Amino acid sequence: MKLSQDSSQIELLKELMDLQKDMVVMLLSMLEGNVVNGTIGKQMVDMLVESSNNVEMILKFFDMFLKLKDLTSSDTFKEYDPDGKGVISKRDFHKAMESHKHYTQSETEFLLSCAETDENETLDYEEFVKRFHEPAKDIGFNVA
Repeated sequence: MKLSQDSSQIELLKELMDLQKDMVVMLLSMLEGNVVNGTIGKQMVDMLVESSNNVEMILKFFDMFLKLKDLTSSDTFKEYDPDGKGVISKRDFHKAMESHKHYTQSETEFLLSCAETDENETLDYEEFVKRFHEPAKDIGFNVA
C-alpha cells in the first residue's frame, strides 16, 4: 500500500516482494505431500481466514497491477499516445482508464497516485508497466 505510492522506495518494495515470494515458497513446501483434506491444509486455510483482510488487499494489489498490461496493450490506450515513447498526460491516462472500465474509481485513483508524472503530467507508460508489472505476476505466480 504505502511503498507503491512513493518513488524513492522501489528497491525496498523489490526486497519486500522477494521476501513475500520466499514466504509463499515455504508455505508451498509445507503443503508438499498433502493428502486431500489434510491437517496441514486445514491450518493453511485457518491462517488465511485469520489474515483474510491482508490477503484480500494483497490480491487486490495483484489484480490491480496485472490488469495494467491488458489495458496498456489495448488500441484504446494506443490511441492516446501513438508515439513510441508514449508519454501520456495524467488525465489522458484517466480517460483511458474510464473508457476501459476494467478499473474502478478507487483503483484509478490509487494507480494515478502510484504513477509518477512529469512536468506535463506525462508518464512513460512503458517504464511504468516495467516497474509495476514484472515484479507482478512474478511474486503472484506463487500466490496463484
